[PDB]
Amino acid sequence: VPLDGGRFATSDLNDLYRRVINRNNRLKRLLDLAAPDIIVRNEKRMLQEAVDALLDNGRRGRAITGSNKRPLKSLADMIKGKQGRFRQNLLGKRVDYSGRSVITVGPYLRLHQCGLPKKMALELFKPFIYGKLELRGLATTIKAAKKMVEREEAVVWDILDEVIREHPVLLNRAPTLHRLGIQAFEPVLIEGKAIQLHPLVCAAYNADFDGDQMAVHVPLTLEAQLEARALMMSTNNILSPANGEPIIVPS
Amino acid sequence: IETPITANFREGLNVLQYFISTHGARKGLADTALKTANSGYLTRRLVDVA
Amino acid sequence: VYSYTEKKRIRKDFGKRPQVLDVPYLLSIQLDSFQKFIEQDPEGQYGLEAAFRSVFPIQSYSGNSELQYVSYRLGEPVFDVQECQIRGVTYSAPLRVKLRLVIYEREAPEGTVKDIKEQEVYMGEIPLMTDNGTFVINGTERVIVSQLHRSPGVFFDSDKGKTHSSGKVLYNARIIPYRGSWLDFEFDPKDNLFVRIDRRRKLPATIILRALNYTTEQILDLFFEKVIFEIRDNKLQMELVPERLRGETASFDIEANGKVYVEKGRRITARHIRQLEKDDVKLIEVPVEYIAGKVVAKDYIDESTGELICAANMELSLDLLAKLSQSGHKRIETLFTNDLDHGPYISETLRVDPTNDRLSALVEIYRMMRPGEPPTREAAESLFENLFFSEDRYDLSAVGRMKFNRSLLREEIEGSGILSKDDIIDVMKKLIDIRNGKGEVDDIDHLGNRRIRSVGEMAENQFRVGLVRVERAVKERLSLGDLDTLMPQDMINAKPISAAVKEFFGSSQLSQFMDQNNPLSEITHKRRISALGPGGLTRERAGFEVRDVHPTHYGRVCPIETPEGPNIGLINSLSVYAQTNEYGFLETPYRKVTDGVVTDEIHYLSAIEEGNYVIAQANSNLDEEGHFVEDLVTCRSKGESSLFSRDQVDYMDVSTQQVVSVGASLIPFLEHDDANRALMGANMQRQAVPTLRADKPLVGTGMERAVAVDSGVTAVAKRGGVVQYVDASRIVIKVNEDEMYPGEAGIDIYNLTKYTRSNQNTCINQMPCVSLGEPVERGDVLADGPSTDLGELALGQNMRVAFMPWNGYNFEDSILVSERVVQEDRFTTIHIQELACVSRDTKLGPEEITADIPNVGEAALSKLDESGIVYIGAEVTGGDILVGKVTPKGETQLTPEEKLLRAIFGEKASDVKDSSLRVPNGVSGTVIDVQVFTRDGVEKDKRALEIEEMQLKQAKKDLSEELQILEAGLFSRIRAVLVAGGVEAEKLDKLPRDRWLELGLTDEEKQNQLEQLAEQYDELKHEFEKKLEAKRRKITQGDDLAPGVLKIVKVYLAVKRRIQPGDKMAGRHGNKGVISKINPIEDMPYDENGTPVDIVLNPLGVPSRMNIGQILETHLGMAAKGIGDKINAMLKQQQEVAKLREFIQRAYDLGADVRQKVDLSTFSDEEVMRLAENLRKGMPIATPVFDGAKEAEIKELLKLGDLPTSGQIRLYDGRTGEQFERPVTVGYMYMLKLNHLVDDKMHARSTGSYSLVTQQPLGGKAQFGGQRFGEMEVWALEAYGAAYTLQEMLTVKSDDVNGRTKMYKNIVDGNHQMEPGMPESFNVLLKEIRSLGINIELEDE
Amino acid sequence: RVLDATQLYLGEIGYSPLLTAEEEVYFARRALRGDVASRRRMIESNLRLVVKIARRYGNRGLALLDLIEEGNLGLIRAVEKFDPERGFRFSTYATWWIRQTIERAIMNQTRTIRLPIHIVKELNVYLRTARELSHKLDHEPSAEEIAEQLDKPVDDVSRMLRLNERITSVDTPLGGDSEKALLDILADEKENGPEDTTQDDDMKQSIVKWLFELNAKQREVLARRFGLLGYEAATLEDVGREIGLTRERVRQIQVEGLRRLREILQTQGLNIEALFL
RNA sequence: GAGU
DNA sequence: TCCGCGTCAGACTCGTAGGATTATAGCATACGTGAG
DNA sequence: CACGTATGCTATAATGTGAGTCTGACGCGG
Ligand SMILES: Nc1ccn([C@@H]2O[C@H](COP(=O)(O)OP(=O)(O)OP(=O)(O)O)[C@@H](O)[C@H]2O)c(=O)n1
Ligand SMILES: [Mg+2]
Repeated sequence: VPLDGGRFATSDLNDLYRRVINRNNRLKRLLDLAAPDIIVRNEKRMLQEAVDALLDNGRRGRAITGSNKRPLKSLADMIKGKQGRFRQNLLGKRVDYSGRSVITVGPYLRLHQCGLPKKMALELFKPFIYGKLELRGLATTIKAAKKMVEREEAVVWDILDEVIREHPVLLNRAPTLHRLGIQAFEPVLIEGKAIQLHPLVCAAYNADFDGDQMAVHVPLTLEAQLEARALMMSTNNILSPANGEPIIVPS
Repeated sequence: IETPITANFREGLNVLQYFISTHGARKGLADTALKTANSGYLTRRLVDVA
Repeated sequence: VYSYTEKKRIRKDFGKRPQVLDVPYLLSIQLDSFQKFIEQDPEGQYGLEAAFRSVFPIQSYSGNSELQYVSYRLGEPVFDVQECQIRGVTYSAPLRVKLRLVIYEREAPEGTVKDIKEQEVYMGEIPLMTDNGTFVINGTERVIVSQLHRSPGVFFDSDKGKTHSSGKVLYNARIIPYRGSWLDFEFDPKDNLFVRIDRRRKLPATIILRALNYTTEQILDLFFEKVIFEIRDNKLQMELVPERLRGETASFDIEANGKVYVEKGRRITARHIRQLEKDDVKLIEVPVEYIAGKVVAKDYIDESTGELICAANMELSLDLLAKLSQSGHKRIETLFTNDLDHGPYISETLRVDPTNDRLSALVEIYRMMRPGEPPTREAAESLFENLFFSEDRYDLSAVGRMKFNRSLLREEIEGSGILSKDDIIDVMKKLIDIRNGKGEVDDIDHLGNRRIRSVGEMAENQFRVGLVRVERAVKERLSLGDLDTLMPQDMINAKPISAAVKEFFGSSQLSQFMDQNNPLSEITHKRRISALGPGGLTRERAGFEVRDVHPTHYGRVCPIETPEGPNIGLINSLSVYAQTNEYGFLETPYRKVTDGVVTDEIHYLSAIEEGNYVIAQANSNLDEEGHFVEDLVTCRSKGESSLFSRDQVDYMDVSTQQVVSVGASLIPFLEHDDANRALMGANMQRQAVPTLRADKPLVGTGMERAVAVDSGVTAVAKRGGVVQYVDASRIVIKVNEDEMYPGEAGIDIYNLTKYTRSNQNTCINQMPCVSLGEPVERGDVLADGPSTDLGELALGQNMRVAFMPWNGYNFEDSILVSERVVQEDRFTTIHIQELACVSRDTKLGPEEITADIPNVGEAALSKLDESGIVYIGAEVTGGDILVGKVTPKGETQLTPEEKLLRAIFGEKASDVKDSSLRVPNGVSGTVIDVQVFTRDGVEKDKRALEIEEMQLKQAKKDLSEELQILEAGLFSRIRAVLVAGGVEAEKLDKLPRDRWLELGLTDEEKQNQLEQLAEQYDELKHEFEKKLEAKRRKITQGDDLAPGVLKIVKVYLAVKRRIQPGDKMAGRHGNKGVISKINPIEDMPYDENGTPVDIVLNPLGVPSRMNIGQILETHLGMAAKGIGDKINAMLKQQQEVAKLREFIQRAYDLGADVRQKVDLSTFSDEEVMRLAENLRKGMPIATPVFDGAKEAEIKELLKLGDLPTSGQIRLYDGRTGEQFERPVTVGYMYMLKLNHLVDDKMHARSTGSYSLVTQQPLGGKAQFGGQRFGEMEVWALEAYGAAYTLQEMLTVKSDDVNGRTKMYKNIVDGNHQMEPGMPESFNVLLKEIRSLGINIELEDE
Repeated sequence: RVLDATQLYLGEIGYSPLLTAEEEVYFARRALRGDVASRRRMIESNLRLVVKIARRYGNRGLALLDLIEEGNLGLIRAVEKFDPERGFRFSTYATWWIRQTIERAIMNQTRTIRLPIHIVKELNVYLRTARELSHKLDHEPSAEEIAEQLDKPVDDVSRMLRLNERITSVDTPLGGDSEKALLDILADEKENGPEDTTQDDDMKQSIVKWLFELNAKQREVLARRFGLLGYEAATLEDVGREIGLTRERVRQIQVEGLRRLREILQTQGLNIEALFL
């Protein structure tokens, strides 16, 4: 692919394929030319070296260093490592309708609520706004609905308030050591950029407000909403699954 | 360490007691960075098995 | 005796220990080191001189041609730091080197009388260090960090078990050169000595001695002590050395003369030994059976036959003894090898050694390094000599040779860089001594074995690499070419050297963006030591032992400043007084104690020197101008600490601060803080963003002023004198005659840097400290940098703080702030953000920066001017266009809808897109500045041209005012010289100053002064011309940019960010918090006096944290402000200068045993009211580190303020008006706003762009990224029920391409149904496994 | 434990015969006549020469082995086109061929985006000129400075130096540590966000409803011209193929369809609302 | 380089 | 059973920067496709 | 027919190479 700078950027697999093809074609040539056997042999060694580098580089001894000095990333290297494809792209992923910000106390909240910044929530529930806007006939189409949100018009806030009602949001803190590291709350729209967390659940998250942050995630489907409200809600996860004693307690 | 810190924080440590404190402190901090990994690796081995 | 800037505001000192040595220049290291690299020394191989003499002279392979180095020179820098920073170029000097191509005749033997060609060739530009200690690389300020590595020399180490559950300690020696292969010696479980060259395969140690031409008998004579066996008549005798037996058990009945000393089968004690020695025992009769096992030393042959009866190093028997006797030998030299002390190691290693002679040994060595390749004798001698015995490939360096010689207990420090045969044997000897039990192992973590490499050494090395790459090219071309036509410059290439150095100063790990959040951040970064990067440890390699505090770190490295992270213990801040010895070891100052009396004689001791002396503690009480008060002084030696008598004491700690680094020195009551919390405190001070109003710290230490001055961010006066002209831009000082040189005009101009961008996009602004017409001395602060008060360092703002709960608004470290803080714009911070718009040339054609942009509102284009550039001063908000840019879009095949749409509005606006630079979303600021960089040939924009008009006329004005003030100041002197011996006061002023070339007086020294002033006047006259031509050239000069790029417009936004919930704040005792709520003034707890508290912090975040420093800081802070409130009250009521003077003298001279004396009096009345006006906003106090204020001194100070001794006050709730039920601790904590603003942290995303291969959403707020749903987070949903939430997160939310669009449509349609698919990552996985040649198929139902 | 491909090959070459002058003449005459053994022995004996030049041609593009093999190709052509009748030695002639084939291969294989020898040769002269400029101008060559010296166009010099720009690895993690690879920064550009794709869905759906809101002869002429309902995007003149068969009446009716549709966008709530877009 |  | 080899090495966040590095001969015929 | 790309030939003799090291715990195989 072309970078913006006019330059190109490519996978190392291209360098390894080019190695293999060059040496293979040169071998075809030296066979057409009836070359003496010492030279044919050298080319057959080099061909096996190139294929072995292409499949799994570094296993057959000294890995082939490209441009920096770093060994070229081979096929097996894209599967194998923790970084491969299994651990990185398949057993966990980056996710839409996800946000984060610093957390701060909400002592006024009840146990099942959390302060969610206005601008953050505007963005996370964008399709849900577009949807209600068209059912009220306030927006003629989606692009007009988008421009009404861009302009952050006063009627849009009222619609957004209506969508967030009874809609649960997942709060997550790193690291997620046990299941209570994710909990569902009913959000409360708040002016300001910080997420407000109920004190009593700070225990499960191991949340202390000296700059910790949290991920927000929006359960989209009816099923996901129900699993959040019934199974993952703060109120419903009072006792530790580890021992009988509850985690959500005053301190 | 064979020599304990006789003083407390209200009293204030002296240069020697503070320097001696450092060892324990930094081993604690290095422990959180490095060992977390083996704790976490055990969580992950456990999860894969069950 | 106080300086002018201290007369304005004096800090009260609670320190009691008189400082014999002042804090040195803190950025000493960076400047000295680089200065050594560029420094022209004829002899002292330092930097370039060394580099050239090392490589050169390079002689050809044929040997006819050679290139030799004469000298080098740095051209002056093409662009100043300023132009480099703006343009985005490296600040460097061109390196021009004189080189002489000399040629020999092949016909004559070594006739040098053929061709000598000498010329000055360019080899790269070398980046220059700024006077501050930084490099400007591609227009960015960067700092190169000193390194800590294992010192060249020898090291004796030992696997403590590890290998072989046997649990054998295997001893090893490692010889480390500065350059060359490593030489390892090691033991094996079977006590065989082995050599690893370059840590390759193992070889028997004796083989290396054979390579150095050692016969077997000579080897044994080297390691082993001989024993003499005389065969007299028939009985066997042996020459006894009284001790040798010693701690052995007697195997035979030992009889001496006729009388029995030892009993057979009993252990020989000290009495037997002294009895035998005193009796003078030299022969003892022994059984023949005892020799079975003894090792013969020499070759013994039959003088009759001339054949070898027994070879050297062979185990004797009863029959070999018999054969030896009858041949005619009645003397047998045997080896002494008694286990325990004298082990037969080399004896056994010779038996393992397969080689015989020297050649056989050299072949085996050759075969190890180059296995397969047949030996030749020439090849094996060459290889072995080129390993450790070649001046070119092996160099211990002076430090290597020095540490080597001291480790082997030599007398001589200096010697050869190449290993001698004696060196290697001495090392083997010491190894074996250590195995035996006499001698000890060296410690790797010991600072006596860890050496510091700063910049100049590192620049030197990269520069040597460049030269080596050049040497191959040069030698290659010297041999091939005809010698006579060919000159030296066609052979040299500059690009290799330039590339080596460019890669160091730009790509290197140690070259990093200067941490410019604040002065302390900068100063601490420039004194960093890293064990990482090239030639050092890795995070993988780094254990637990290296990381922890070593005893030798005392006075050299900070124990409490290290990143809390993976780099914990590998990165180290240097201690305050610490410095590098000539060889590069760290050393620390100590006061010599002579005859018990403690002199002011100060000695810097290295890690190794320190171990040897007993050093008293700094807190040790000295008696008034002589010896220690106390009999048993608390001292430390041999790395451990206890009581000593006075006569034993050799030395003492110079300051109480020398243990600690710079950053930790700024923490007031460090003594009362846990070391962990203190570490994070010193770490967060570096993160402190300078506020709009730089506020001094009420509770300081004294390092405040040192740091502000040494950082270089403050303008300091070199010459002093009186200020002629202040301006919010410049300061001109007229110098005093005593420092003012009679050559040049004596007027100093300091230009102040106005509101400039930092690397962290913070604001750098210099404001003038002094007023118009103020007298100043050398080293007075003339202008304050960004986070500095009148000369002192001011990282944040002190505040009225109360420790008490609020309605959970301070739950876990959460902070409750008064609205008054926001109103007073305290912790309001300035961010200058730099945005670039790049006009590139594409395959379709060049991009245009016109205001003429397809499909754009008049609202948007209002703010752009003719060229398409926003106006200076224009306020902008997200989505506003800053620089309009349009890109040629060729082959614009439209969708039918777009054909219709473009037909309806007719706004075809032609085949051009919209790629305009617009304000990033949600950031909002005012445009302060615009810069345009164009190529040379391309026609200038109208706006670019008016910018150059401004710069040209402004340049003309600047230079004109230079020549005018310099001429006025110069003739003002001529006027005074002419009066000397020629009274013409009124008569000289009337005729014009321009016609004063005619004016002289009689031929004396005063006539010569007139000549000096006249030659300078004209010198300045032409100088002004060539300066103006330079400026004009740089202003017209078109800049060479990246290929593809036609022009670049840089916009600077000025953003004012207000403090707000989510913002991170901390103190200096590692006490952090996030602001939870901003409370109305009415609501905040208030005093009996009605004064509301600024910040409400939680009590419960102190006793658990064990940082008690913050509470002492708060009590003292209130006492400081108590006295400020009294002075404020006396200044409001005018009152008497006498009365103010009384109160202020009683105040400064309060403390029980205050070191600092302040005999107020001498202060003139005007100095006193300027001082009180500064002391009014709270009397600033200094609590040194470990010599701080005592509780009793703080309570005494509180009583002087009429504040309570408890430092707790009655508080009233703002809301209810009722009192809180018990007293609350209130006072002033100096607080910091860290760089972590919620404004640049808060991120949200519904749908966005998606990754290239994996199709998952991107990461990071800059790329508008989704939060990563990690394994850990998945497992949580697995534990719950939540299966749909999990699938959602796996599929329609990430990869599933069809699914995500379909479900988006459903959510706008209000269906809330998933309709899942297949994640694109998996399709790829399959393809990647089939690419491996594994068939992986999906099997259907 | 000789495992290395290179050291094995260099062991094999060392094990060869070294040829003299009279020997080269005898084998060379037999070789050109078409001897099997003569060709093989001349090649095998002169492999050492390939390596000596191949060793002094590394760190530029390919690996030592790679250069050694392409260099060997030069040796073969050298043996094929050697003239033993000329008194001048083989080593001299072979050196040319070995250097030629190595250089040619290094100019083609090295660069990921394959650059033609014509441009590469031009590039050579630009760079050599830059070197001589650099030795005297303490600074580095500008594009214009190089163009002045060669008496050539600035634009042509700039195109060439742009082609010099070597490729960045996508798979390489950048942030000093192996943190984030460039791949994961760089988004699929051809690919529109679901927001933009859904906007096109809304437009395309509205059009269908907009085609059954105007006149029957106003949506038939307007749609089939732009290629909205029809199969091919025709022009005002080409709408005559269907049934319209007019030039003026097609243009009046096209614009009449768009004018009534402009009022349909002003009333629904777009027009200037959807003008910015 | 820093964040948890 | 002694010991060389290979396999792991906790989870998420943001910030960067460098494009940098490099050398190669020059010219005539041959092979092949595209444009006017 | 021009333009873009490729295969061709050159003649003093020259004919043998050439980074970074030190992690630590466990589980099989030679
Ligand atoms: N390197 C780190 C640092 C922190 N954390 C997480 O962040 C929490 C808070 O870290 P920190 O603020 O250092 O500790 P606290 O217990 O909050 O103590 P304090 O803030 O008072 O120092 C830890 O419990 C842990 O879950 C982590 O996972 N890895
Ligand atoms: Mg925290």
